Amino acid sequence: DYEYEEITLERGNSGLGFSIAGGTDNIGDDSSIFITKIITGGAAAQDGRLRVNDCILRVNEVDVRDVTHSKAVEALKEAGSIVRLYVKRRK
Amino acid sequence: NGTDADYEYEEITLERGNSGLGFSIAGGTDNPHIDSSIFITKIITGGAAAQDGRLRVNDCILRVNEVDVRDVTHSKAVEALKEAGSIVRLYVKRRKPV
Amino acid sequence: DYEYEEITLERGNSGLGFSIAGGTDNPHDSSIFITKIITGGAAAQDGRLRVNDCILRVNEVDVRDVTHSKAVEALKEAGSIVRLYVKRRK
Amino acid sequence: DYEYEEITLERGNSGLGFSIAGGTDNPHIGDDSSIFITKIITGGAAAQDGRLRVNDCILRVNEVDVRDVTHSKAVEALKEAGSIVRLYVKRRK
Amino acid sequence: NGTDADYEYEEITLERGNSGLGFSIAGGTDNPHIGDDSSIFITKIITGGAAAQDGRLRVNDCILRVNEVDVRDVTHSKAVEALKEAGSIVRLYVKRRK
Amino acid sequence: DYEYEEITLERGNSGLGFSIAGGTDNDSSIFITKIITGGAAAQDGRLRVNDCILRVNEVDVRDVTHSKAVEALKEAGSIVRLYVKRRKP
Amino acid sequence: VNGTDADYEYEEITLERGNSGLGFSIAGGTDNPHIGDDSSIFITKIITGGAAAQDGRLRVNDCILRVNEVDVRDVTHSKAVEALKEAGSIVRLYVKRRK
Amino acid sequence: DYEYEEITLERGNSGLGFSIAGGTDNPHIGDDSSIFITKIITGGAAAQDGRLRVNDCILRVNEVDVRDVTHSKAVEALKEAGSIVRLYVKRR
Amino acid sequence: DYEYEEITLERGNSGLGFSIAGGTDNPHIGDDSSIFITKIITGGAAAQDGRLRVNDCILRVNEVDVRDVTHSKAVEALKEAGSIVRLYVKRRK
Amino acid sequence: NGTDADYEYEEITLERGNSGLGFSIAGGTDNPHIGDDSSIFITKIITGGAAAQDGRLRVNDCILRVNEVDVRDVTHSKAVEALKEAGSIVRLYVKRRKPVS
Amino acid sequence: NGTDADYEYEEITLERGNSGLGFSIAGGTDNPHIGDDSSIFITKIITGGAAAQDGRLRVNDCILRVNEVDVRDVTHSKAVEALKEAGSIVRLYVKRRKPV
Amino acid sequence: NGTDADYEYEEITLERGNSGLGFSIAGGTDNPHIGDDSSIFITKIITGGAAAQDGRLRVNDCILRVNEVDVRDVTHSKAVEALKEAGSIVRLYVKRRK
Amino acid sequence: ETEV
Amino acid sequence: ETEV
Amino acid sequence: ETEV
Amino acid sequence: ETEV
Amino acid sequence: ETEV
Amino acid sequence: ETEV
Amino acid sequence: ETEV
Amino acid sequence: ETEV
Amino acid sequence: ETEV
Amino acid sequence: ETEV
Amino acid sequence: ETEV
Amino acid sequence: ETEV
Repeated sequence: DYEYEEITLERGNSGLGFSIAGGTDNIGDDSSIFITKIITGGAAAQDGRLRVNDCILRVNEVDVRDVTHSKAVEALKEAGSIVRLYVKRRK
Repeated sequence: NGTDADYEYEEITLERGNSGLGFSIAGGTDNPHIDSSIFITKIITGGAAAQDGRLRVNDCILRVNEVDVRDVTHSKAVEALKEAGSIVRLYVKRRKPV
Repeated sequence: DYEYEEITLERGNSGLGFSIAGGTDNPHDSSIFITKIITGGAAAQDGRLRVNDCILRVNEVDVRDVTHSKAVEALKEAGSIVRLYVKRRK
Repeated sequence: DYEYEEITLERGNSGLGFSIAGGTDNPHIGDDSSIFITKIITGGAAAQDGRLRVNDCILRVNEVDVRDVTHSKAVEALKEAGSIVRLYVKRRK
Repeated sequence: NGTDADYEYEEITLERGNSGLGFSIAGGTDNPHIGDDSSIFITKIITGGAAAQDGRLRVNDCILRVNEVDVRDVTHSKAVEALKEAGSIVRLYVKRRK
Repeated sequence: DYEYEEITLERGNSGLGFSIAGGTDNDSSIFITKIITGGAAAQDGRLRVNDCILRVNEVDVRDVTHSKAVEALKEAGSIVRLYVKRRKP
Repeated sequence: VNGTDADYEYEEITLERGNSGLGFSIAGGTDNPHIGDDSSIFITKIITGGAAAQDGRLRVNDCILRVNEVDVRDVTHSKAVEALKEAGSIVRLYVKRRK
Repeated sequence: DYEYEEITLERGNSGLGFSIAGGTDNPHIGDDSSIFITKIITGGAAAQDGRLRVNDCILRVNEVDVRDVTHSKAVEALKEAGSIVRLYVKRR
Repeated sequence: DYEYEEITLERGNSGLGFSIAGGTDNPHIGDDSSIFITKIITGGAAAQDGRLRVNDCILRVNEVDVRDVTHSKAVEALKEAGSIVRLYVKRRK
Repeated sequence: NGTDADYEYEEITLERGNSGLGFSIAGGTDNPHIGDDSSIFITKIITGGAAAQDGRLRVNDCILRVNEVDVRDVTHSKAVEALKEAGSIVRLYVKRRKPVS
Repeated sequence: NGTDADYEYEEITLERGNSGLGFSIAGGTDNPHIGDDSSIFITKIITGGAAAQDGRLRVNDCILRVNEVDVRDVTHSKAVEALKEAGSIVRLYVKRRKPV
Repeated sequence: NGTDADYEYEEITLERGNSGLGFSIAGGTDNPHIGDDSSIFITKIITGGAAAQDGRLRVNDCILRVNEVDVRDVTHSKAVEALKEAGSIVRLYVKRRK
Repeated sequence: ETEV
Repeated sequence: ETEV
Repeated sequence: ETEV
Repeated sequence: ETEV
Repeated sequence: ETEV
Repeated sequence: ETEV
Repeated sequence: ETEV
Repeated sequence: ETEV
Repeated sequence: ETEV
Repeated sequence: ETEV
Repeated sequence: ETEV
Repeated sequence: ETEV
């Protein structure tokens, strides 16, 4: 009852083009890192695959299933210009 | 769902003039502009918002002094601005460029 | 002449902690001035404001020539951290 | 509306003893950039002092206005506030 | 209200033994164990059992997930179900006070 | 003589993308019998047919029934660590 | 046609050559038609661990229509092999498959 | 600090109309194996499109990642990109 | 890196039982106004409590901030702190 | 062998702007500014910058510590680093000559 | 003038442990490790630390860049501070001599 | 401690050229090169020199012995003196990582 | 829309 | 006179 | 409570 | 065999 | 939430 | 959140 | 069939 | 360099 | 110094 | 002289 | 040297 | 370091 997707984004001037919430130290009742917003015109919205409330499992090879919010934010800041996102959604 | 924007927030304190605060608003729970927020649709020439120079069309008014207007009826928003007195603290947000 | 000062108060439960009189609409000049400083209040703990201090600006609102209630409303809506520009007789 | 308090903490070995969220780049709450207190650590300085409360909004740290700052500037204003830390806060009702 | 502690997160994969997983649970929406808090708490670790031999579970651990099943806001009979229907290899997501 | 490797896979919609055989109820080790075109194991590139699975995360599968190997892989989560060995080519 | 037919997919797939080549096998050509009449080039095998496998997009029975700038819709087996062997480091593949 | 851009070129009769240096076996800069544009040929494709700049660093050519490739490989990624070449670059 | 401790002392017939150096008008260490404990008297109150150490920096005496006072103000804060004196001190870890 | 002055001390907590702290320094062990005094001295206060708007710093002010870092006796590079790496809130401990008539 | 080596480069992203990154560095423009070479060099891999657990870093690896901070030509202190403040995820770019 | 590698050990007999041996050394008790490690290390190999033409020495080779002068626990100058007084034929006992 |  |  |  |  |  |  |  |  |  |  |  |  979960669907998985690997998604590769090209960092833009406004970053990857989405916002995240969650973490062990935090929205949504659990520790998961999840998308809350996809920015019109940004990287994630031009690639077309990421969805609001998608749950980020891995950023490149960094496992973000059990991290603080900042570690996740930093895992994304430091992921390079071509970024492999591994996600799952309730669909 | 829809794609959204990053928002810049700004606090703008206006001094009322004789014609009011000098802007038009649309929106509310009972008539969403789409989202029940209250948006500036118009900045009137010569009014306080125009002279102050800071407000913009499509700015979203989140709070009027101590009155939250993020989830209110259209005539409540109007009333809050009408009776806010001569020094009106506006908390607004606007879509930033991408 | 006049001495000038910039005083930043943090608002308390009893307000900024002083009283003001005057204005252009005052019966019997037209400035906003301090008449009282409340024991235990913000202005008295900050220690800088004085009775008969004339208030010239509240944050960025010019209160030199304003009705009494515009001054009061300027102060009510100045926020939690409040910049007063004042002058007093040297 | 709000109640206002000035609170002076003594830094301890585990810091000031509370956790904060918020800031212009990570709004803890919708459309609000405030620095909110989210945790008072049992036995830490803030708990032992007794006056701070969960969800208190931090307005000023010594003389550093943190009503409209990024999250890390709020963090750094507390990191660098010394050993005797003046907190100006407000809370609902 | 209430002070709080720092929390530790941990994932714990047990292999069920004939007498089950070897612990007891209290909690649920229909019977909160710590009040204003419907979580699932471990209250007993049975000597000889899989949880005890694994050595990592502790009394007062909070069970967040059970394989792919969330039990953060669950009736007591529904969390008893999740653990009982979980198969011979059970991934537990737990958190605890540090 | 054997070579060993650790291989971390990300589960896809069609699972980890390989088939296993063996168990104590079949020698008795769990070995991969095929790698699925387009799947996760195939895109990762490292698992091979006749690879032998020793550990699924921290679950020792060297001496287990077929079905407990299956539940072990089935319940390993999204990011699955496999400790495997193969006959040194 | 006399035969029933499917709907077709049409796909560009750019491979990066690995140590052991492109990582797949082909059959077909004018001198050895894989399916009855079609002289097209078909992928018969995807090597485990190769570039085709790791890329993940090619599939057995894919029909290779183009190799970079080289038309292989109507060539001998040997000429298809050479266009793939000699395609260089980066290999653009225009394939079509049933779906 | 860097600025990013996606640029789409139409191949011309003299190619894409720019020159590149770099790669793991031919570092243009010290300890940097990136692929750098070193020239924009007057009147060529890159010039007329108007968006590429000298010293722009090429990250991706279509979907091929050239951040960490030999020079011959990066040249071949551009030769074999087809007639409409998608380039992902960064600069500053 | 500093360690912080709160130390509460009962005053004896020989005073609090330690010596202090420093102040704004008589700095113990170059360019440093802090109040340093320079010796813990054998048998005295500070000594029997066992928590104060030599070179401890006194930040606060009860509620009086002594990070930046003159020397004799630091002495008069300690002298006039009562029979039960709580010192907030810091030391190098 | 040199005459000195008496020094006023002050602690100035700056908030960093986009252009840094808004002043220039000279000094350090590898390049003393006066005599063999290795002190770090403010030699310029940039109009518009954070130091000028705060108002407290003065030219020739001697900077003793930057947050946790002591810069009384360090090289010019160490001090520069300390200031640049201090983050967005910068506790400066300074001393200046108290003028004599 | 000295002979030199051919160099292999690698990008190694560490996750910070409670004890930091788990390695020691020598060098800097203010203290070159090998003559007139100001590069930052790994001198030790701490047992139990993140560098050792990740497995890829090597003693004598030259660190060229730490996340977005270039450390090829900096003082020892700037290098140290760049590593200490890189956060919980540290992208390292290193080079090592390949043997002959 | 730290983690370690495996070490090769090697005899290397250099024939002193006109410009000496043709390499440079760091280390020694009064100036360790690696933390808490007094061994002598080669930090430079001179182009054209005897060490370069011989081809076997490497940068970061630790020199354990210079004919029969042990230089495992020496001052810098004392190891430097063993290499100037070693004559035209110099047996080096060295070890290197991996 | 309302004018205020 | 107004309290503020 | 319930034994599992 | 079993698919996983 | 944090923009990334 | 951040502990302070 | 040929392997490429 | 290479003209592309 | 002073004894206290 | 260094600007900071 | 420095331990980081 | 020293040249030998």
